[PDB]
Amino acid sequence: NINQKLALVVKSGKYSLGYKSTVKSLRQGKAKLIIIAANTPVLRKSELEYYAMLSKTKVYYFQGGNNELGTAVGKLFRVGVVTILDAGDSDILTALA
Amino acid sequence: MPKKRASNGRNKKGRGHVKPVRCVNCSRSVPKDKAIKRMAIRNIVEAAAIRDLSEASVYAEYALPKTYNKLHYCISCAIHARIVRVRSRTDRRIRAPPQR
Amino acid sequence: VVDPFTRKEWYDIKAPSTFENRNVGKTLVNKSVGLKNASDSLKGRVVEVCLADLQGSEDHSFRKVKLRVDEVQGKNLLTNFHGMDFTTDKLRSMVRKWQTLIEANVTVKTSDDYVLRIFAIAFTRKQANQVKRTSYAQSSHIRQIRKVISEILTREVQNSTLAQLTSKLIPEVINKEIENATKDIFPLQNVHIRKVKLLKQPKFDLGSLLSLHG
Amino acid sequence: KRTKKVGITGKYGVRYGSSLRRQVKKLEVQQHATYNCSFCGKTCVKRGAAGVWSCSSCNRTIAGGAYTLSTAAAATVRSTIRRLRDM
Amino acid sequence: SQVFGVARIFASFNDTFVHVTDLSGRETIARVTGGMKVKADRDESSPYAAMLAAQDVAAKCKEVGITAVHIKIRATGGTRSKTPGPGGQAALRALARSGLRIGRIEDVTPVPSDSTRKKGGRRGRRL
Amino acid sequence: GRVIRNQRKGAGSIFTSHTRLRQGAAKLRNLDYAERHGYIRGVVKQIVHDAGRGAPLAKVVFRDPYKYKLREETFIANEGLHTGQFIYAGKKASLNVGNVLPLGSVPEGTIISNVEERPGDRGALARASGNYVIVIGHNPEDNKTRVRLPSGAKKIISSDARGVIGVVAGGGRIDKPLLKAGRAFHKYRVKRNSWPKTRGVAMNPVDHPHGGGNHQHIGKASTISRGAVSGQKAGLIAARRTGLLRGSQ
RNA sequence: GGUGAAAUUCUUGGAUUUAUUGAAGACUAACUACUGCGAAAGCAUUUGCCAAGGACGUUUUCAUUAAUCAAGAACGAAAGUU
Ligand SMILES: [Mg+2]
Ligand SMILES: [Mg+2]
Ligand SMILES: [Mg+2]
Ligand SMILES: [Mg+2]
Ligand SMILES: [Mg+2]
Ligand SMILES: [Mg+2]
Ligand SMILES: [Mg+2]
Ligand SMILES: [Mg+2]
Ligand SMILES: [Mg+2]
Ligand SMILES: [Mg+2]
Ligand SMILES: [Zn+2]
Repeated sequence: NINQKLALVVKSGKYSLGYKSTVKSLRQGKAKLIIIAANTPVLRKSELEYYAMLSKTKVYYFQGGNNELGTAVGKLFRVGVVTILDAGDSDILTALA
Repeated sequence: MPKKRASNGRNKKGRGHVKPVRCVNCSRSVPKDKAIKRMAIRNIVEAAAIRDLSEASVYAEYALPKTYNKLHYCISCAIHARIVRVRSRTDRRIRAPPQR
Repeated sequence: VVDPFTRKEWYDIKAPSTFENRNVGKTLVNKSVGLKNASDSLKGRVVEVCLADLQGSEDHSFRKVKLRVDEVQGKNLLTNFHGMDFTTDKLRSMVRKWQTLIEANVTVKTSDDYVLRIFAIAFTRKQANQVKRTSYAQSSHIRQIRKVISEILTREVQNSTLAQLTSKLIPEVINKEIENATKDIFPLQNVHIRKVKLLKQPKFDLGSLLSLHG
Repeated sequence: KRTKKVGITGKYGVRYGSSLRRQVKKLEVQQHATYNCSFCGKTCVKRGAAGVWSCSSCNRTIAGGAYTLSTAAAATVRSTIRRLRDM
Repeated sequence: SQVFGVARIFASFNDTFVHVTDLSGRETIARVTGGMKVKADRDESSPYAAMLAAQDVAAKCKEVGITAVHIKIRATGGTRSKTPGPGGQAALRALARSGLRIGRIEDVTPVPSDSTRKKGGRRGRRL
Repeated sequence: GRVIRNQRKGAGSIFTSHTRLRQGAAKLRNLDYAERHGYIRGVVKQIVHDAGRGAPLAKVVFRDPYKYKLREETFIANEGLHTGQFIYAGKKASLNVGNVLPLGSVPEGTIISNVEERPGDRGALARASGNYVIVIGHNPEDNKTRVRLPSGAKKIISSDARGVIGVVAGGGRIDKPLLKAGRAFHKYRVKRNSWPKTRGVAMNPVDHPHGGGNHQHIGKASTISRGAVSGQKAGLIAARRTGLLRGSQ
């Protein structure tokens, strides 16, 4: 499941945490897949989700809020939205999730 | 008082403390193991009908089913009438189903 | 002192229509007096009767069928397959000792607003040759079978607008599809549906009913 | 550890008696503590006048129970409606 | 041709109903029971009363105009016995002997899935 | 004798409530067209403690369907509403905590509050903290639901009666004891003027039936007739039972 | 209704009985065994999630980490208690 796969990214893989860096990297186009939390506000969910469609990027909805996504990406602090720029070792890019 | 039996309550072996079953007659809670779980496969109609029912009936062959009362008895309750039947010390080792 | 046995009416029940007959028998009510009418009273009556009464044969004398009265049209009142049932005596014989039984409950919205719940008895087979007195399926297998039977009854219910779902249910066609898929996991015997319960139903759609009466 | 067991209710000193101190302690813990904010993510503080929480670092405000963000009744009724919405 | 009732014989211990109905269930025909037909209090369950209860149902059936019945049976159920009474089967003879026709017999005794507690308490009825 | 402590109350001079701090008449929207056919989105702008209230209020803002203007209405906040929630009111709105249907649209089992007794009452039943009606039944022939009220007393209501879904906020207030008079003081000081109550018994037989005697005691049944009288009615009025009540309500 | 042999006890201005539901908070039968797991206590309707676990297998790895244990702990039926 997803948590195993984001662990596979965070060890050996390039990934961005949080919004501004996400967006920076949606506009650069480096973002291949962004993992948005739930609790992250619908505005900023819908904003990412817009940018995503211009960048033709996958948006995986991590079922669960932002304290438990930080967990899932081997972080302490809460993270509202992750990007996966490159993580060829992992299978989240291949997976629909 | 030594052991009468090796089993005692029987099913319970390698199995902490199982659930119980209310008996039929006395409504005496007994473990579903100590329970004397006889099967009463009785006909829905008593033998001394049965002709009479089939005479007045519609159709042929008929359902003529059997009710399946899986009884239980609180050992005491069972002894007072039922399959129990107080056996001899040497005969108490036998687990064989009786009759048949 | 009133005695309403004279003050009575005899109307006819109307089966519909994947079975043999389109008539079951003969209930009764009082007349359509002021305030308390006869047509409004009769809608919401469920005639649970055998499935060997309708189809005639004794293969379906292992079943029952609830028949909910929705409309009354010129004495003759109609019904709808509200639910399915076994009589108690039939399933209890099939549950014998020294083998596993399996159930499978499946909630499913049809194409119409009809939230059908459907169950599925399915005993484990005392296999040919056996000397293990038992026939006990390992939990893991029954947790697949219960999944597979659900994967069946999500597919054949939901689809085909509920009225045809009866036409599949009546002659145990769904019941073999269970057996066939499950033999890869574990053999199993008997396999029926036992019950089909019903939760939701829309506004009558008075005239949706009579599509089964002609 | 200051207090073996008066805990917070040690404001009240020797008044009111061990039962009515205990009862309150339970709910003056609950009410003075910090939730976690459903939306923000964050966790500090905040109740402010019975059944009205909060702001952490955000400012919303949320009707809760008197002494806790969610009374158990609310959660079960959330379910009751979760079930009856799905019908 | 055969108009159908549903006899529904509640023969618990210490009592026997015989309750003929329509197939929907709603509109009854009779409700003749044991303690109705014999004023002895004791002799409700007994065959005599069950016979005499069913024949009065048989008479009350033919007047209104029923030919046959579906013999359902109900022993007490659940929190009591679950065991068919003495005048359940003595009712079935009386339904047959009268000439009231018989088709599809059941015992729909509601044997619970996992009953809520019985009488008696843990040690039971200690006579 | 005198007029009693509890005959004057009626007169209403002092025993009038206090409505300085008191925020607004806690009430639903007025009914029709919009919310007797489809629905409308409110918006919860504030959740706000009300002085002298079982459970806080919500200034839920809607839109006038006939003028360019907003109306703000003080609903009784149900545990769940939160500033910037979208409340939806009226027939076609859905079952969610804060929406406001009419009992008709609301399946049996549901849990409702500010239930209008008659429709167009703008709320009556189950408005205090933590309380809620349960819609038990439905009589679509003569459209009228059966509804249980916190008391228990089940009661038939018009199916066009409304009520906000959810249980009310401030739930489990009375858990806490008050301790200290003073907190009881500040409770009532913000409502009305009933608090401290002297016991008839303690007072002089001038001032209250129970009063007087060389021992503080009543001396003639604290139960009182229902067909009694202003000034007779101090003690257990129209009791059925009395004494320590065992078991269910 | 109840009856243990026997009674009392309840409604009829159809209680009960018959059928459709609703609420609530229960349990979670039949299978169910000289069966399973759990340190015990204890645990059987469902799926789901959460971590844990025994056995098993293993030409895996560390290399004495091990057994039992007064102090201290963790759980701990029912009842009782706020
Ligand atoms: Mg001795
Ligand atoms: Mg001895
Ligand atoms: Mg000794
Ligand atoms: Mg063991
Ligand atoms: Mg044990
Ligand atoms: Mg007693
Ligand atoms: Mg097993
Ligand atoms: Mg079971
Ligand atoms: Mg020690
Ligand atoms: Mg206990
Ligand atoms: Zn017994």
